Amino acid sequence: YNKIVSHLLVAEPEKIYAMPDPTVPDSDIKALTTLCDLADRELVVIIGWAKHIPGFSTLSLADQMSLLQSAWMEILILGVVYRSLSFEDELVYADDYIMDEDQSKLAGLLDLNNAILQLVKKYKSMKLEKEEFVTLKAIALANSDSMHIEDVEAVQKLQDVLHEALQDYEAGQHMEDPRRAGKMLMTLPLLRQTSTKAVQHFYNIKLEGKVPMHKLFLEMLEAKV
Amino acid sequence: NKIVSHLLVAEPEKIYAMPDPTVPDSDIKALTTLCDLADRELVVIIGWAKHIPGFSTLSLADQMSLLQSAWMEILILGVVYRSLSFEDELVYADDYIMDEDQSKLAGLLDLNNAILQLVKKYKSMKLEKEEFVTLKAIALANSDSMHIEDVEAVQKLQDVLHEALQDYEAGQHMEDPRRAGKMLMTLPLLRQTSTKAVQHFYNIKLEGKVPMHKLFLEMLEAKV
Ligand SMILES: [Ca+2]
Repeated sequence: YNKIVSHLLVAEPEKIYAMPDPTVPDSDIKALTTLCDLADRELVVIIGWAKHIPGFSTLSLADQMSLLQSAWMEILILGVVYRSLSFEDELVYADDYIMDEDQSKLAGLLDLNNAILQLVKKYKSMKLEKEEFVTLKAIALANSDSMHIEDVEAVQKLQDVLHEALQDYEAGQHMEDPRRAGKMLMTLPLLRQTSTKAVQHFYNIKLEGKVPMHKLFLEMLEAKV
Repeated sequence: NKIVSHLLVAEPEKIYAMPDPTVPDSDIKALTTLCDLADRELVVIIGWAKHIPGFSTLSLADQMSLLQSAWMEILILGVVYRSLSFEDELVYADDYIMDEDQSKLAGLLDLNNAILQLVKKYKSMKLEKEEFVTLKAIALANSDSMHIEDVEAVQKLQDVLHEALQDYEAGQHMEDPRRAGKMLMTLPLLRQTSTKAVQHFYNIKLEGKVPMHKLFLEMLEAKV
């Protein structure tokens, strides 16, 4: 058993709830408000969670923030994706907020959510394990490709450390497939693609001004766009 | 490695931007020149894809779906590779090298800085042509199109190309057991910058100031 994987499992945050307003009737704006409020709260949890990634808090505060400002949506989406693995054509944003095709349509998110489901579909083929999820989440952060990084060697060392952990996991638990680690890494492009679509989508919603969004969420949107 | 070899042999001939000397140096000349170049690059890429082992065994539908998804990645990766031995300059073609000031003029600073971000990373790694051509092929196979019919055959093509990279790195780069993975980890940035370029050139289409050829426009519609 790999030490870094094990830490990451222990570091895995607690379940968060969307908690939509029952007094407010089902609309396209309720959904988007609900989702943005949820993302805002996830963010706080991700920022805290990143500190437990071995080597991360040893980076400069500037670099820590640069990686988080680049990778947060990837991490958010990867969480949604993992929660949705044992479901069919449905996205578990939270245990109390599962959206199907009709609900995605209403919310104006069919294109985004279909892309997230593309990601789910691929991980279901591979039978993604929780050990691999958490490690990929950490790699996504370390490999976020921020333009504003100061200590490039320290960030690359963090990438190597987390990459090695994945290689060691797959070498030990998945001998039947010598290329599984690579297969996992090859899902990261789609993760990035759908993160970017989600950021641009939720930024357009900001500009339309119909949906209230909290300070932190708006701050992390500005940074990426 | 047989696959790597097949891909080196398959590498296309160099293509030229050939800007118009009678037309004075403007933001529009540059963009026109680059769109013309891209158009002609595409023809080349479409022909090149046929020489990737397994590719033309796919349905014509799926062949087109991958190409419609990956073409800009392949285009950019070519620019990136040509630019490795340069500093802060993008060799779009041997007769069309753009520096920071030219990028700024053309309205491409953000896009081109992201491409240079890609160059910067492959310079660190001392990217070899063997790796470039394989990654080009992997990018196509791993293009993540919505519209794929024969999923298993596409995955098999990913596996075959991935295996070639893994074998190459296992033989040539034993000093680094994670080089293949490092190479794979460059693909998200390639994807990111592909998408920026697509959205950027689509906006130029909408502005209607720059003439664009039929094929280029067709491949932009598909992605956006
Ligand atoms: Ca050739």
